[PDB]
Formats: sequence, structure tokens, C-alpha cells
Amino acid sequence: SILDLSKYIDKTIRVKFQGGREASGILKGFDPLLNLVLDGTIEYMTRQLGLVVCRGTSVVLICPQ
Amino acid sequence: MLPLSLLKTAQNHPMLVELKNGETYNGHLVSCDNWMNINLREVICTSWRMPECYIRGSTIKYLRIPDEIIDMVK
Amino acid sequence: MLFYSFFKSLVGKDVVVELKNDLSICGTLHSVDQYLNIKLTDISVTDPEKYPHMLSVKNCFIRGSVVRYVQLPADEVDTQLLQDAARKE
Amino acid sequence: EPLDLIRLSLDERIYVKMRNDRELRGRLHAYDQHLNMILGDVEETVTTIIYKSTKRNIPMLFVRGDGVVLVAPP
Amino acid sequence: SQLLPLELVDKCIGSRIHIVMKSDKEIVGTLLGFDDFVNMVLEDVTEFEIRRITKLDQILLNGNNITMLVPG
Amino acid sequence: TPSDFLKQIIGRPVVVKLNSGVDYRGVLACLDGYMNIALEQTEEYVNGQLKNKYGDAFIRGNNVLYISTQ
Amino acid sequence: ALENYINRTVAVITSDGRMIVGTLKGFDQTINLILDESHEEQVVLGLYIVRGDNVAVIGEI
Repeated sequence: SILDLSKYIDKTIRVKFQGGREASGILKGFDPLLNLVLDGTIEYMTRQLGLVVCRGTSVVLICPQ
Repeated sequence: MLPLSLLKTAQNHPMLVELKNGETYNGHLVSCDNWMNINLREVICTSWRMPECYIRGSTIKYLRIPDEIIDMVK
Repeated sequence: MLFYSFFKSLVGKDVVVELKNDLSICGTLHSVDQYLNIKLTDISVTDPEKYPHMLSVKNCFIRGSVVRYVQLPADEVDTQLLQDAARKE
Repeated sequence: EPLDLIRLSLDERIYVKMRNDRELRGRLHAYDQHLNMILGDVEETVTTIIYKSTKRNIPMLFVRGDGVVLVAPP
Repeated sequence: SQLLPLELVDKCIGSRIHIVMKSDKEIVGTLLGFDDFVNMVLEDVTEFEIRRITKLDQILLNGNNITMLVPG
Repeated sequence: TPSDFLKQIIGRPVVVKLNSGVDYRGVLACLDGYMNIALEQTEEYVNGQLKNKYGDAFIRGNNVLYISTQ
Repeated sequence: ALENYINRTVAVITSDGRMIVGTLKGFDQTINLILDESHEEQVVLGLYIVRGDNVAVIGEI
């Protein structure tokens, strides 16, 4: 993969999703398909979820925080 | 030459990506794959300055290249 | 793989193509591919309002994914062939 | 299997729903897994907001499968 | 050491889950199972637009339009 | 585990919901790997209003959001 | 195949109904077009990369 997600883990990231969703969370886990596991997940649509899993296939953009 | 090859060798250049979303992204290019997923450094995004960004290929509309481009890769 | 074969049997025929964005283009089918991309020669305007912003250009590459309809004439197509080949798949 | 029960109606009048509130009725001539379609003697109705427009294509319209929602009989 | 996401879905099996589409729809019910494409089997699922329906039995939810999964 | 499901409920009564919000109640004749469905069922749940009644139907698998039993 | 169009000027119609004029330089199997001297009349850029997704229609002029 072109992005080394290893650095990010235990770091707060900002992910845009296809369909106009923003999510900010703490990167707990990830895969080669770019599915993520986020912690303290807040979804800006304020919406608070917790430990979420984000489908890599709709993962549209990813920055830090 | 092919889009992908062009990007592949435009590594280290500056470029401006339009998203399907309507978002403009100004950055220097760091990595490209065959899906056209991009990583950029020194980034500014317009509806925000960031260190690094990752962009899925399927969400790009078009990429403005620096005019240097042809001479820099080739 | 079938509709490719079909379109190949339609070359040098006049067809009217309707794309999703409400654009309508008459012309001569010159080429056909696996994505069902079409190439028309002798571009023309079927309808007054839909027709996009062209003129001098006489040849177009149309992306398959952007076509809704292809308009055909009962004369251009053997129905029975089609039917048994569709069964065949 | 759902694609075979479609072979079932070949040469049999069919009713087709497409994205964008359009509806076709015609005689099934051909279909593919993509549910691409050729129909003949087919009438299309477009509902635009309420009015409905019509369009006739007796000879043989082809239809790109990706717009197709439902395929039944009138 | 890495936590794989599919492993996170695996352990929430038989639990309550919220499934958040890429649209404004949401489903909460018991997670019965999932595949590699993250198609999803829910049981007795509430359907919401952000209450549309109370489902009784088993729902296959197409992984295609799934955006977020939330245990609990 | 999803395949077992597709084979478990065939011939049971199901609601199939499409990307557009339309819902189809009918008997499950079959279903393939691409989510294509064989239905021939009514288009209205009840309260909103029944929009069509069709005996036999095919639902394009790209459009399906879910397949649910009652 | 878009091969006959290489290095020639083209009309480009995007799915959203927008219209471009450019030199077609590169193109791939996914219809990613590589473009030069583009105009949307105000010039957009000297070099630009465009996604196949956005392409409705290419015309040779």
C-alpha cells in the first residue's frame, strides 16, 4: 500500500466518507483493504459513536488531526 | 503518455486535485498506485493546512498539473 | 460478451444514441468495443433542444457507461438469432 | 437462476423499470447478465415533476443494463 | 499487534449492532453473521431514517451501501 | 454464511428494499451471487399505499439494499 | 479505441454536461485522458489529468 497507516495508530485521524460523511476518531486498527477501526468516533453529518468500523471501500479521504 | 505513468513520474511535483465532492486540494505529490490513490504532502484543502493526505482514486474528478510536467517526468 | 457481437453486426448502420445527461446524437456506427463504447461518424442532430454544443466535429467517441438507449430499426436486426443466442448464454 | 427465469419470457411482452422514473414496455428480444436489453415495438413513459411524456421505438431499442431496476410483465 | 477490522466485526456477532449506510439510513439489530464483502445478516432489525420498520426474522443487508459498523 | 441464508429463505415471504426506498413484498423464487432476485411481488408495504401488484418480478442486484423475511 | 485522436484537438463533454476543448495527449483503458492546453472561454490549464468517470463524450475537431 502507498499509505503507511502504522504511524497513525494511536493518533487522531479525520476521514471523509462517500456520501458526505465526516468521521474523526483514534486509529486503533486497519487492513490492506483500508477498512479501519476507530476509537472515540464522532460523526459530523455532532454525532457520537464509540469504537466503530469504517468500510474501506467508501473511504474517500484521510488526514490527521 | 498514459495518465498513470505521468503521475508515477510526477512524484515530488505540485498539483491541484478536484474531488467529486467539490473540494480543491493543493499539494505536492508523494505516492500513486494503479487505482490512482494518492498521497500528498504540504497540503491545503478548500471546502486547512495538513502534513499528509490520502485520496482514493475513485473520488478524483480531475488533476491540474504544473506546466513544467512534460519536461520534468520526461 | 453477446451485446458486443450484436453491435459488431450493426456497423455502417445509422443509429440514434441517447446518453443519460439528456443528449441525443444521430450517426453512423463505425466502431464498437467490449465496454460497448461507440464511435460515430457523420454526427448530426436528431432533436432541437437536447443536442449538445457542437457543429464542425463529425466524429465522436461515446463512453459506453453514459448511454441509456440505442435506437434501432426492425430491419437492422435478426430477432430469432438474438433470441436463441440469448437462450444460449 | 434469476437470469434464466428471464429467458423464460423471451418473445413475451415485458415491463421494465429504469432509474429516473422511466418505464418501458416492449417485447423481449435480448438480455445479458448485466441485464442489458434489446426490446422491439417498445413504448417509454417518462414521469417528470406531474406530467408523463411518451416515446415510441418500434424497430429495436437497446438498453444499457446499469439503469435497469425491475424486469417483469405488463 | 495490529487489530484487524474483520476481527472486530467477528466478535460483535451475537451482539447488538448499529449499521450505518452511506445514506441517511440506519439499522439496529443482533449481528448474526457477515462475509468477506461485509454483507451482513441482522436479526429483528429496526430500520431508521435520520422509525421506518420493525423487521422480524433475518435480514440480509447488502454490504455495498454500508459505511460504518457500531457494536452496541 | 450469507449463502446459507440465501438458500435458507427461498420460498419464504420476503421484503426486498431497493436503493431508492421502494420495497417489494413477495415469495423468493431465487437469487444469485450478484444479488439478483426473483420476486413477482407487490410494490407497496401498506400504510403509504400499494403502488403495483405484479405476479412475477426480477430485481436488479445492484439496486438491492436488503432482503428481509417477515 | 481513441487512438485516431492522439495529438489532435478534441471536444470533451463531461457527464455533468460541461464542455472542454483540448489537445488529447494520453488515454488509458479506463478512459483517463491526459490533456494539454485546456479551456472551459477561459483557459483552465496547460496540462491536466481527467478521470474516465467524468467523460461522457469525445469528439474530433
